[PDB]
Amino acid sequence: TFRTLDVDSITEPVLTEQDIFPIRNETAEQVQAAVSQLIPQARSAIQTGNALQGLKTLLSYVPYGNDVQEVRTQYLNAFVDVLSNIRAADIPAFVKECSTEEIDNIVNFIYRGLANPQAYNSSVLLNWHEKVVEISGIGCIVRVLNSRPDL
Amino acid sequence: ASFNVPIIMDNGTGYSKLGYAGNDAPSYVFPTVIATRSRATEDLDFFIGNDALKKASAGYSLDYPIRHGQIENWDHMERFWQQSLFKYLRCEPEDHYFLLTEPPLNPPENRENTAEIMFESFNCAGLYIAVQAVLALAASWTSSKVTDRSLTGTVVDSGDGVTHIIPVAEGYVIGSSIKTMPLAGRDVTYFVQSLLRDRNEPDSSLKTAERIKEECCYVCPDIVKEFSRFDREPDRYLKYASESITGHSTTIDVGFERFLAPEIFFNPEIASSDFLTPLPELVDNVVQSSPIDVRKGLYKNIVLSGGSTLFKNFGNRLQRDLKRIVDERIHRSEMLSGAKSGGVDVNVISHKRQRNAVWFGGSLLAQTPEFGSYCHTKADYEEYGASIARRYQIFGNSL
Amino acid sequence: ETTALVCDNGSGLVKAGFAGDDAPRAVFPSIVGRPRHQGVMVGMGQKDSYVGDEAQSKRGILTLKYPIEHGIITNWDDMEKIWHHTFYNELRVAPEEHPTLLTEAPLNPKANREKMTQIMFETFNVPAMYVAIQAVLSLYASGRTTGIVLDSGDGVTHNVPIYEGYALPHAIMRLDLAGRDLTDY
Amino acid sequence: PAYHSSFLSLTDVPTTGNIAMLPLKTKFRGPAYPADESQMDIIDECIGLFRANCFFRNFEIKGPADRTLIYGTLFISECLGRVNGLNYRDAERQLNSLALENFSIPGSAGFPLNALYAPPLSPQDAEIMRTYLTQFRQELAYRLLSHVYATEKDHPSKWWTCFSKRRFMNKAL
Amino acid sequence: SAPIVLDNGTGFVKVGYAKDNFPRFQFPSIVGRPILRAEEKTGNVQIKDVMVGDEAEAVRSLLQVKYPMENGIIRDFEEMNQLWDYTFFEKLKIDPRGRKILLTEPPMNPVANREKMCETMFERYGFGGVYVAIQAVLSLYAQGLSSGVVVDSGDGVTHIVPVYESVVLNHLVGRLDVAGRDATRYLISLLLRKGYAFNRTADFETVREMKEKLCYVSYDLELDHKLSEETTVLMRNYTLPDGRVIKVGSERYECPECLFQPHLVGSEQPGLSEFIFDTIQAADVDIRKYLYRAIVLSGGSSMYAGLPSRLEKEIKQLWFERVLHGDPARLPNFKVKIEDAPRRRHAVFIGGAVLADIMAQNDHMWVSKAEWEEYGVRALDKLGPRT
Amino acid sequence: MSNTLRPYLNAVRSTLTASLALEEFSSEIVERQSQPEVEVGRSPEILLKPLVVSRNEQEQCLIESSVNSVRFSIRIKQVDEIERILVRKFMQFLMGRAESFFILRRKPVQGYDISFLITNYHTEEMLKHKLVDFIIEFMEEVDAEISEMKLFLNGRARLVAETYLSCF
Amino acid sequence: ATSQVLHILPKPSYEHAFNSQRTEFVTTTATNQVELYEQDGNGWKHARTFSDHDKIVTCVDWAPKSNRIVTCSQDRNAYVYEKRPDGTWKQTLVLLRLNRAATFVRWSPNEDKFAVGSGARVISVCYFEQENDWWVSKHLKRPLRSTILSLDWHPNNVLLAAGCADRKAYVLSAYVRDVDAKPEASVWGSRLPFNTVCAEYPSGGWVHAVGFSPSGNALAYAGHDSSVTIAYPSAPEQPPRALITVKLSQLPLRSLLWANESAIVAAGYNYSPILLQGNESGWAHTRDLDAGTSKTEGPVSFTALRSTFRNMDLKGSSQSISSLPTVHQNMIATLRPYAGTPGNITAFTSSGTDGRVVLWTL
Ligand SMILES: Nc1ncnc2c1ncn2[C@@H]1O[C@H](COP(=O)(O)OP(=O)(O)OP(=O)(O)O)[C@@H](O)[C@H]1O
Ligand SMILES: Nc1ncnc2c1ncn2[C@@H]1O[C@H](COP(=O)(O)OP(=O)(O)O)[C@@H](O)[C@H]1O
Ligand SMILES: Nc1ncnc2c1ncn2[C@@H]1O[C@H](COP(=O)(O)OP(=O)(O)O)[C@@H](O)[C@H]1O
Ligand SMILES: [Mg+2]
Ligand SMILES: [Mg+2]
Ligand SMILES: [Mg+2]
Repeated sequence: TFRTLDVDSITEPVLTEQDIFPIRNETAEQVQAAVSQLIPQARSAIQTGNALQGLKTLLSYVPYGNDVQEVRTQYLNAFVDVLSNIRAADIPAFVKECSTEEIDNIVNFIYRGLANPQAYNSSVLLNWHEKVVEISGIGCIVRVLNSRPDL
Repeated sequence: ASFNVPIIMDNGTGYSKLGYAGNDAPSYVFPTVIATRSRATEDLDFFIGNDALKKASAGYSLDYPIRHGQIENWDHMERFWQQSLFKYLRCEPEDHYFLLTEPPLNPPENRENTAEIMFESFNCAGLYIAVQAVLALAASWTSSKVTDRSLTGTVVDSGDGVTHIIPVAEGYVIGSSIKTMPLAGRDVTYFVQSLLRDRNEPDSSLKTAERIKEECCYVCPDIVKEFSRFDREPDRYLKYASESITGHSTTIDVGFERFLAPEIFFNPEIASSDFLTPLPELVDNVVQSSPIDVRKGLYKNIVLSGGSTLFKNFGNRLQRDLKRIVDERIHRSEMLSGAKSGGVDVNVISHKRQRNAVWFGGSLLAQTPEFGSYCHTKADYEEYGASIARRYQIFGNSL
Repeated sequence: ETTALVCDNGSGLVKAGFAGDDAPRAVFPSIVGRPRHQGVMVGMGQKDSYVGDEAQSKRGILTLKYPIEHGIITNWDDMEKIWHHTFYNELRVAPEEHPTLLTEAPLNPKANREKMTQIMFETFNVPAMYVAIQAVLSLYASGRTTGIVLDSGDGVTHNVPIYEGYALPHAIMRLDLAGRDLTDY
Repeated sequence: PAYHSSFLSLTDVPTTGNIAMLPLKTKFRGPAYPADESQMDIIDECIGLFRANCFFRNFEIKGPADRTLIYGTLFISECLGRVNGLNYRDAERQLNSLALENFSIPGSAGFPLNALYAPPLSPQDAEIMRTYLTQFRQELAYRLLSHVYATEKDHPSKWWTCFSKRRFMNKAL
Repeated sequence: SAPIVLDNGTGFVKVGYAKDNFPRFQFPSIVGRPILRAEEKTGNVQIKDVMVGDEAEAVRSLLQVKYPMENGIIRDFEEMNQLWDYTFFEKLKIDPRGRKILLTEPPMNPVANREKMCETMFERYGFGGVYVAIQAVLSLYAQGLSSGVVVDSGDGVTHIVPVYESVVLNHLVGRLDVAGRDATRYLISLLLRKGYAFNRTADFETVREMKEKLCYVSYDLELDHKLSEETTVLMRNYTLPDGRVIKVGSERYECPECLFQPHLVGSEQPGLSEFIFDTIQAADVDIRKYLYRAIVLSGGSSMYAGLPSRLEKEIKQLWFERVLHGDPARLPNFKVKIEDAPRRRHAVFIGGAVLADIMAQNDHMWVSKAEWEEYGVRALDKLGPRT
Repeated sequence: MSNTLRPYLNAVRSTLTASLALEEFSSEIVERQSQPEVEVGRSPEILLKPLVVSRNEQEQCLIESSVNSVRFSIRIKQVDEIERILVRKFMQFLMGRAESFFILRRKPVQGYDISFLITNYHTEEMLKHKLVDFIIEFMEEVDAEISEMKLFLNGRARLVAETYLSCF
Repeated sequence: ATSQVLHILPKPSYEHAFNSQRTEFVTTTATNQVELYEQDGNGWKHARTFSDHDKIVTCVDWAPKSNRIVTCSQDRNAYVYEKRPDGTWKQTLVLLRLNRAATFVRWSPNEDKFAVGSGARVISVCYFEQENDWWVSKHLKRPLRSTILSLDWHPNNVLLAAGCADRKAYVLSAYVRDVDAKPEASVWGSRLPFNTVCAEYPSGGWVHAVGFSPSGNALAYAGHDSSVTIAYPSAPEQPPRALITVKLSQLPLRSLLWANESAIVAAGYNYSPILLQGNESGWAHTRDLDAGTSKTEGPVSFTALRSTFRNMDLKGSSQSISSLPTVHQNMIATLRPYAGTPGNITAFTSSGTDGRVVLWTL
């Protein structure tokens, strides 16, 4: 009886995720508009056979947050399509011509794309993951392990 | 609607006693051993029981699945169950309810494995697990018509692999008082075989030792006086006829074993150093650790069980020792205080169903209509998983 | 880890020791020799039989006789005495505390092996024991898996050809000529 | 396991080291004070109780009389291991020869039970212990020979020598 | 010179003098009679007639051990006399006649035990002073606190006593008949679950050391059942001093559970936390904070890993369930602080050592030999008129 | 086996070897005690984000890490219900002997069929550069076993059918 | 560089410490015991053990000036050891008053006081009162939020760098009256009362280690994201001039040691130490000091043959087991100086879970 009904959850409020990572200064409408502006540029770049430039442009800004679920899903769908619309033979040059933070975003989002395979194509994500881990190293996956949960 | 008759399983260390509820005797009482090799595939070339015993030198190697009451190897146990069910018992598992029994103090892992084998390999309608004892208390009372149930006493279940002293008070079993000695008919059988070994008898087969117990051994008051009586009295020197395989009229001259073997129960130091408390003293400790109000009921009714309590003068000696110890304690209290008392009597009880009291109690219990509600239904297993029977209930309190 | 006695009761020597040792720590001739003189001298606790190195040292007035004949045991009482000596006076370990590992020549009589295990169980009360073959153990010691092993001890000479793992039982050739016959010649 | 010498309750009994100088009846020569001829002496009770003591594996000592009983049990085991398969006269010859042998005593390196038996205090104590043990085991062997051939002459009874392989306490002389 | 202090605990014996900090000598209260069993029995040095103390616990293989004290009282007294003789004659090897000794005793012992212990101490030793004090007040002295309730859990019996501002509430002293010995017995049973059997006498000390090294108190029952039901991380390997290894699983967190759930060992009495709560609640309304605000653990049996946290959480939870009736509004207005000093095992000894020179230099505070002999057993009332 | 599972297998390998940077850490809520932090989940400041690796909808690799303990549960292919029953029974037998495996859980997390749990001590004493080797080796060999055992089922069914029918 | 393996401990060692004369060194193990070792010619041999504690020993540090050893363990108690004139050592408990297990301890450069990290939300700083022969602890609980994972003193003897497990690096002033005099004005600050928030810096993971530069005007900390950040303070309540962050491609770093005024050596789960060369402008990984990808007719002995059969029987390969290239076999514990004047270090030791104590010769 009295063994159940735990009380430790209220007397000492445990640290909650916003206490660990910096809070998002941008507003929901601002980031939503920014993503809604970035995505069609990526789609158009895919249409004109310049998928590398489209991915580079889409990689410049990356949204996050617990209140931006829908726009994050649209961003992820666009990113998955852009990456799947890239020839495989040109990957190493792209990977080598990036900064560490950009590669971190790439690996983070491809790994999140791996989490939902009932709607995506896993083969291209796995191939990209293999090549980026081969070239950049394991530090990218380390950063993935130590990234924000909302990312 | 009208269900089929429940089936009473029993898997002892030495003997397994199958049967049905409502029967007046087990259908099969055969040793718990399976023969196995090492154009029928090696999956099926196995024999159990008396067939295995006869087919021993034809190309099979016997093995006992159960030792000390706990099952070690699982292939042997599952093959034993399937052979029994589909060969001797002749029942379809999906249309019957089973009442398995297994000794207390077993790991919950063993019960989980038994339940999952029964509900997956066979998937019977329902499985109920009872403690070897209990059934002993149920079968204790003979003229059980409507009312004359003791429902309070002690059951000394001594068998082939392990013996258990379990007190019961008003039905419920007091866990904190449960104690078990790891010596039984098999250990004293090994002792008898060693005694035949030292005398260099022409035959020393284990079956010969078992039969030597079957028609020779008896309990004695004390060992030195019995040795003196054996020295003086010359007609206590028997020669058992063996006829092992081809040694016709190779009589085995038995000796002091006839009284040295049963004394292990009342003197466990001989068997090994793993235990050193004599059985009457251990029973006294069990009764004393019990709550104060039920001690009279525990002492008044003591029920023997198992096939290893059939020794002559076993009950007499046990009752004498317990009565002496309780008198010693009561008199010590009396001279400490200085007042008389009415005292407590002890009645060790033996009945006509000593050998298979567990099976008879199970058969009597299964016939009750309320027994069906207590079984583990297959829907419960498929819903709550294979760990439905892991919470050990009779001895100790969970969590 | 689980030390076991390794007793190789060869026809000329009894090599013994624990499992895992680099070399056996108990090697001595398999000889039981009783005195053959009246011995009018009194005192000094003259024993009635001497086994092993003591027998070899006192062989001046001892009637030495091997208890084994071409790998086959013929002096079971003498062999029990030798086994008792090996367990107690040379290894100084209780038999009922460690298992043993015996060897016997191929194509040996079955009663020999049956009585060997019967004695080692009934008498010394050993926990467990195994009866291997000399050629298999020689293959073990050679660090190989295939090849035909030529084994020639004091008692008998035998070849057991063994391919990868498998041993052919129809190609075992046993020849009784051995070191004792060479000594007689 | 509760079997013990009935003379552990004796008072004012002399002792050497931690072994009691209990009375003994014998035709041999030694320091033991002769006991009553109608009583149940240490050697007779030790012989009678050996056939039940050799089967236990847990013994708790209560005094020097228990040490004497243990020594007697060890000697009985040794004799039963030696007297096997012999005649009567040959049995007495061999047992007397082995008993008279210069054996090991408490306080010496060769004694297996040196932990429980204290060394003698003085050389005179050592010598009196020497003669006590010699007399004790001589009479014990004589009594055992008298008892074991109670029915025949040319062979030991196999019932009494089946205990030869029994290794009492796994520690003996 | 300085007065001697003795703490004859059920499972251990501690002794020292005034102004001391750590016990001078500690050793189990065991008596070893010689015995020969199926062992090798190497003659290390010698086996004497009666071996007690450190020598007994070291040579325990070749001797049987009997515990003179059970449930906080002395069962057989000759062995305990041998124990005092050992402690006074070789542990400290100083045995003057006329020195001052301060004894200890759990609260609700029989009068006969204390009376005849004092009689033995007077007649057989001839000491010129005596004083018997409760372990609880000594535990209170250990931290120097004045007001607060202190719980003492030892080998024999666990007791709790509330004291408020230098006034001992003699009518609210506690006595819970579950201690380290019951936990050890339950551990032996729980090992008998798997198959290991410890029926010898040295095996009792072996499993006591096992529980010392491995067993721990749970903090959340359901979490640990889940851990032991799905994960094998809880398995530990322990090698016996004989050299044999066994497997221990749920026994680690199920052994000391009997302290909090005494129904496991067949005890009708309430658990540790429930009994503490009842004892505190039975007191007057004024002192209830200072009873809650200062709870001091003491004794060897309180050294269980994770015991203070479980005790604090459980007492807060039980207060929430019993007083607030499920309302979480007033929970943050409760102050409970369980004290967990590192030497709560020897708090009794420390308190005795402090009291040794607190009340020294004035023999007219305790009983003397002449006063004892001319006022009989009834002279033993100057100590304290406790209930 | 391989020549077939390159990208999925290498992704699992890399993620596992990156997630095995464990450390000794006590309990932040209970004193003088240390517990696997991935299983309790009471202190979120030391729990790395859960990570999932997949190749197809029926194959997943949930990788949950922490400061001291890592739990790694996978799903294996079950194309037809024969393989479903075979996988369930086989993986039950696999987890039934977790005592001798040291990196197994007796019960997998819901929605899966197996869950490894590498506590610190395993990396402390057992060299961990082949724990992952065993992981990938098992992830391919398990499908191998399921196929082989269904072949054996077909074979035994054929044998018993022939044995029954020939004795008319 | 060049490395020599000093000894092969049978069990993992999370810490080590050498005396001032570099004659004998103390190390910890998995259990509650603390091990001592002394030179035996060209090698080392066991010296003695300490069983005073009850639970797992966490950290041990040796004071070189006074030749004293402190030990903080999981049992929430601290022991201080000083050798007796005869040769033995005298134990001394320190009442830390902690509520959870201690994690890391360090002696001040003046060895007058030592601070103790803990998982009880707090840090305990202890000094010695000669008037009472007591050790008293003070709790630092104002800015702290999570478990302490590392400690680092300052040459001014007052500032204390605390590496917390809340992804934030902490610097606090541990100055106490009656022990330390007033410290000089510092770039970190001048007004330094006890328990003041000197600075706070973020990170991408748990701050495994922190470290002040030999000049004492900088901080270097490493998170769990395999990134080492070098901080350059400017003024109190003033953002640092430059926060240089170098991100690596290996396993996360564990401990940081300052090779000189402009060099940092740090090692972690990569089984190797690294070196950082740079200045205020920036930093970059310089060299892999562990040789990188080194990948380093006869009778067979009985032991080797038995090993081959055991591998064949228990296995299906019977091949070489590991042949790992790196000198260490598991994660490294810490890096400590071995010899050389401050700012001039050429030798530094290290310990790891494999038990190897590998000296590194720059
Ligand atoms: N760290 C520990 N973990 C578990 N149990 C412990 C620990 N330390 C001590 N104990 C237990 O405490 C007991 C020792 O208690 P102690 O002897 O001090 O009590 P006592 O003085 O006998 O009590 P009393 O005064 O009531 O007789 C031991 O039996 C031991 O089992
Ligand atoms: N008449 C008898 N007297 C003594 N012991 C017997 C007798 N009959 C059988 N036994 C032994 O007692 C054991 C107990 O019988 P039983 O209860 O059927 O065995 P189990 O304990 O294995 O269930 C038998 O297995 C046998 O070894
Ligand atoms: N160096 C040697 N030179 C010649 N003959 C030897 C040599 N070593 C041993 N022998 C012979 O080998 C015999 C011993 O063989 P052994 O290894 O004991 O075989 P087994 O163990 O099967 O009896 C002895 O009779 C001896 O004559
Ligand atoms: Mg039975
Ligand atoms: Mg040979
Ligand atoms: Mg106490």
